[PDB]
Amino acid sequence: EIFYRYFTHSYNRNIALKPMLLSTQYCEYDLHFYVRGGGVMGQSHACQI
Amino acid sequence: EKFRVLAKKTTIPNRRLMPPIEQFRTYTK
Amino acid sequence: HHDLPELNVYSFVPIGDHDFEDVGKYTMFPATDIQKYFLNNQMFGEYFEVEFYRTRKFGVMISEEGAKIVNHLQHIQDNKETPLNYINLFKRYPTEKIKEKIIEDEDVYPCLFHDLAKAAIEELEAYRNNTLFERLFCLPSLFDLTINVVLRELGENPNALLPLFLKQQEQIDNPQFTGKKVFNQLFEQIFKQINERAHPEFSNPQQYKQFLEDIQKFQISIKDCTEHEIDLIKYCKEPRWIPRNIKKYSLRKFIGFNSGALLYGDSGSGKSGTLLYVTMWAHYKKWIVLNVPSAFNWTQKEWKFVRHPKTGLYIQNELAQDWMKSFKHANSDLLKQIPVNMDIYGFYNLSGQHDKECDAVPDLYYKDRKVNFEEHKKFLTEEENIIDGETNKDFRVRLKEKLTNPLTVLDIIDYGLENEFFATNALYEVLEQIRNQDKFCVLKVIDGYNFMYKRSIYPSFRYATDTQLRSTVPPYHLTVPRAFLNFDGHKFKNGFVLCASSVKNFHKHIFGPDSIDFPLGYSHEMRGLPLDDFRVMCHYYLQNDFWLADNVAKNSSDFLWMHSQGNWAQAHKVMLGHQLDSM
Amino acid sequence: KESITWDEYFNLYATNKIHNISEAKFPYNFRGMQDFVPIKKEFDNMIFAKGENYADFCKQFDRRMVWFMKSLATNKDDDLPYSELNFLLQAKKGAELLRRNGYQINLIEDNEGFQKFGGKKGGQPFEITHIMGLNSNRTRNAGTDAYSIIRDLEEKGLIMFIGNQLKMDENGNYDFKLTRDDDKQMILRVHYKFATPYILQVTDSSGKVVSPPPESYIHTAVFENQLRLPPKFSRLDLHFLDWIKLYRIQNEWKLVDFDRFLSGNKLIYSEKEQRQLFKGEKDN
Amino acid sequence: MKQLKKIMINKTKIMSNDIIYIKRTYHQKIVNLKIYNNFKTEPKFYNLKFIEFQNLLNNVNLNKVFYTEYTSYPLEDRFATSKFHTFDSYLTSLELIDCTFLKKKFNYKYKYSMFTYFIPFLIKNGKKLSTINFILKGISTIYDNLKYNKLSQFESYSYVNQFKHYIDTADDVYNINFLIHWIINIYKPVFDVIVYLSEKNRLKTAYKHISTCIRQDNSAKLNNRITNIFLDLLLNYKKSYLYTRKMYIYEQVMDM
Ligand SMILES: Nc1ncnc2c1ncn2[C@@H]1O[C@H](COP(=O)(O)OP(=O)(O)OP(=O)(O)O)[C@@H](O)[C@H]1O
Ligand SMILES: [Mg+2]
Repeated sequence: EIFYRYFTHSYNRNIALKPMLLSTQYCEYDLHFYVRGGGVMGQSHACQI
Repeated sequence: EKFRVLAKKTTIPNRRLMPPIEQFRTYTK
Repeated sequence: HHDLPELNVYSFVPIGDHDFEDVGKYTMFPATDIQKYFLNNQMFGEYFEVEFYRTRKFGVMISEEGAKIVNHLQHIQDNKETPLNYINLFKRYPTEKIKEKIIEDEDVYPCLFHDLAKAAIEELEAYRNNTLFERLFCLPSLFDLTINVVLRELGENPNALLPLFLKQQEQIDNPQFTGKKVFNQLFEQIFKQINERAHPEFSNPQQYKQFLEDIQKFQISIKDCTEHEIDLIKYCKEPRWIPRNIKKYSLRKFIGFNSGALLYGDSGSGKSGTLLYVTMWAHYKKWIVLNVPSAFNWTQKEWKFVRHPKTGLYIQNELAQDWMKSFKHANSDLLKQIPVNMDIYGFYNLSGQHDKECDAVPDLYYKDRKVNFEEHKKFLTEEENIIDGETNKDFRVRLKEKLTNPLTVLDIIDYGLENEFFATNALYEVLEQIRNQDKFCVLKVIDGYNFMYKRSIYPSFRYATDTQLRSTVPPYHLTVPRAFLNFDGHKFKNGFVLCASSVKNFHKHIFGPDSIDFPLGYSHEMRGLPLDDFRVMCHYYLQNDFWLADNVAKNSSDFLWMHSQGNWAQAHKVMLGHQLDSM
Repeated sequence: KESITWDEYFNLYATNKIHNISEAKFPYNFRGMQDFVPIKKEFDNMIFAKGENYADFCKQFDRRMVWFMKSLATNKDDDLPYSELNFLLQAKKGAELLRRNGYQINLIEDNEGFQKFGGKKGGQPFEITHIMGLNSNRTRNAGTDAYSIIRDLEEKGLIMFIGNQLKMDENGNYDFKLTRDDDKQMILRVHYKFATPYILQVTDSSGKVVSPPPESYIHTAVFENQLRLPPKFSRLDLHFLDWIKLYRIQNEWKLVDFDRFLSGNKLIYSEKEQRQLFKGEKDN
Repeated sequence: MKQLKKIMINKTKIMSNDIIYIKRTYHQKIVNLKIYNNFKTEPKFYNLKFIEFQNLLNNVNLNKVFYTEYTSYPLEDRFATSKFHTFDSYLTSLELIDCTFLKKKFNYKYKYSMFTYFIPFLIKNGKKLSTINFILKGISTIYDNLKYNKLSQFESYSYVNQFKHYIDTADDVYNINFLIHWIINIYKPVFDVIVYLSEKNRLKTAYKHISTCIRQDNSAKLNNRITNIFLDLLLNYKKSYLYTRKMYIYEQVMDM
């Protein structure tokens, strides 16, 4: 599913892309990550790792 | 180069491209 | 360090003559054009409260969809001014190779399509009383078959159809030609075969193969030239054949350039800004515009309504009387130029209904309930039935009686605004008056087309049988939505229709032409903005103080395209809400 | 400064007379044409042949050279194929002066001499190049300054000219639209190599011949067409090189050069060269 | 060929070029432009761009990529150099905090910035996304009223005009981290109900007297409540009910 259409509010959304600032490789890559388990906040912080 | 286009309408810049202060203290001590 | 970059933002050209190279950049106008064209500062979406309230500039983006749509209209607005000679084309090239040269040109196919439909419209007025053609020709879908199926054979068997086009110009070049023309004799022999061959019930505009297979053949018989016979089964595999040159690039799977379109997609995908680039373009080339900036205010909001005893149509007079001020204040200078055809004037009832037309509220039989729709009069009393006869006479009057022999459109409108009792019968009669013309196009513009086919606040008890309605009033029974609900752009000679779907009030609401039973081809899914255009968005706003930027944010323009996936509204939250500072 | 007719131009500018024919200007090089080598590139077979024979597409060029030969030996117009002004106005001076000087011209079919030596007769284009940013009419285009050149893909056939300034209209009025559209304008020059038995001879009044004998039996010329642009909004969803495969021809070809008359044509001209250049003009 | 035959037969006629490209200034060519229905309507704004439009056409990149590979617009070179402007700046938003406050087990990951550190004093029953909203609809309202609205709302306070003078010089102020670190630069409470405070206690005590007063306001909604207090600190650089409390306390220390 689409990024804005799954993680609605942005504090769920900046978490997952906080590394992507730290890389400075923005727009170079195409992302596809599949998640299952827990709640939204706990489901996002896994995307950092 | 500096810029390369990935695909349609996607421009990005490419990325796949004697201290003195120690020179003093090393002399003094 | 703060040695940041600058960037150009605006198209070098003016608005009438863009090309693909200027798709990203913006245009500008005064702030006065809002009040000039859009009354009381109501516009599509929230461009007034948000973008104009800060920038104080009527800046507009160009979309890929916007200019591509505008390409189609410029042909319609040139075929009218400079029509085509059918004979002088085929002089150039052999009659053996017409498809690879003539048919498959972008500048030729519409010039052929644009003409056959005009002949078709002239005849459909005879077949309007029929209930069936209301079911088939409410859409433009089956029209584009019959007009294209003639042209596909011109590539296959030109030796059997080419003489038709050639002498049509003989008939046009011959003044003192009282008889009908070829195509107006052609289409008559088509539609008669439809009533006799097609299935009366279960005949759909949305489904093609069920319509073709019910019509095994056309059988033409012209006295002078042709008795050509046709097989429709060959065009069953690909009901939607369309020349490659237009359709790889015009719009995704878009077919009806002359009829209309429809925009669907997620919230803030960009749909409610494209048509704004169109409505303005429509005026600066002097083409008529029928604005409906939001149907939410008509269908999901309170307005007075009154019922007629014969018909279920709930009259609205205050609503129309406000809209006409908007249609008037924008298109004032053109309507003076425009005369009336009094053979058309004066057939619309006060409740909107027309004499020839089918009953706008037939008596429906709900099979599952095993009861008719008329039965709701059992719960009525004697007094109301007695009051109905008193209203049946008071509402008997039509506008033809009190208003005879006007000269222009405004003479109907100045009378319509002046008297509340005749707003509807003045509204509808203008629609015939604009629809039958050959001096100016029609452009029907809607935002919130979804809201119409949705239920309404407007209550009643007679629609309790529909478990979906639940004691409400549909807007296809409300008078004012009838003018615009019908997705009938083909009916307009030199006309086009644009519709959209607003889902701001809804969350994850998948809208599309499956929710509305709607044909394929006549729709275009929105998608978000690309990167390089999402870049100038930021630089456009930063120059204009719309959103206030951290130094963290000045070069986050190509980063937020992750955060938004090219979506507008998911940025505006960030731009205005400053959610970046949390991370 | 004023409008001038077709024939008045000749009667004003062909007034000169010279006794020596070789000193007199004349395009058709009788003797000394050189066998040029066929160049081969990648972007030449893309549009030059499109569902057609490589030869029958060239045979038309083999024919349109012919009536040009007859058009010189015979003052005629229907024979005169579609070509520019600045060559014809400079090519017929080289012919009509000989008519005024008393000389004569005749078209001769030397079948035997062409059989005495040299390979067979046939047309083969030895150079096909695309260019961009310019139009075939040699008057819209400005000096070398405003144009910016991209000499990158010269090896394959492409050159791209891009303007730095604003171009004018018929009325003398600048546009921003015209520059943008001019950057799309593609032209297809071709240099032909057609060996021929037919030749020309000049013959002084009461003179069997006054011209030298030819050695070559090969002659060249240049043809051009300003092409139709692709559909609108086709550039977007495509790669660049896949987009140039979709230009198409409807305008007729146009003879430009002939046997290296003027050392091959040039599109750009200095300011004075444009002034001395004339174009046909309508008013309303 | 139609235009040719007419000229061949002496139907139509010929003369020299009136059109020749002379070197002129960018302003002089304005006289000869071809304008349409839109540039006319908004003259003052476009008339200064013809000077700029024509200048950019001189300075164009001769790069292969913008023309020969895919669709794209020519860009400057700074776009590639300043790619680190975000990464270098976002740290400075965080360099205010010493990480030594936060090196405990798995708290830095959830509490690294200043804004991550205000909220838990304001969380009620574990709701964080709500508190993040109420604080931003308020602070966002501060910036908007100062920019576009009048200042009758801002009639009481004294630092009103002196604050915009600090905005326009520094767009850094829109960082909420820098908005409040500025407030805390005013208010570094070294002492309280009598005790010396280390840096790891000085910071904590400053926030409770904020979070308490947010709950003491009379206005119902947090948006209305929370605005009023930042106004008392932002728009009184010298004064506040919370700051005059502090300055009242030094007198107790210095006398004693
Ligand atoms: N063509 C455009 N030009 C300038 N701004 C635009 C354009 N399109 C969208 N926007 C910006 O995005 C805002 C709203 O997006 P839009 O008007 O497209 O709504 P929408 O796509 O119809 O979404 P919804 O379906 O929720 O109404 C506009 O008010 C404006 O700020
Ligand atoms: Mg919308």
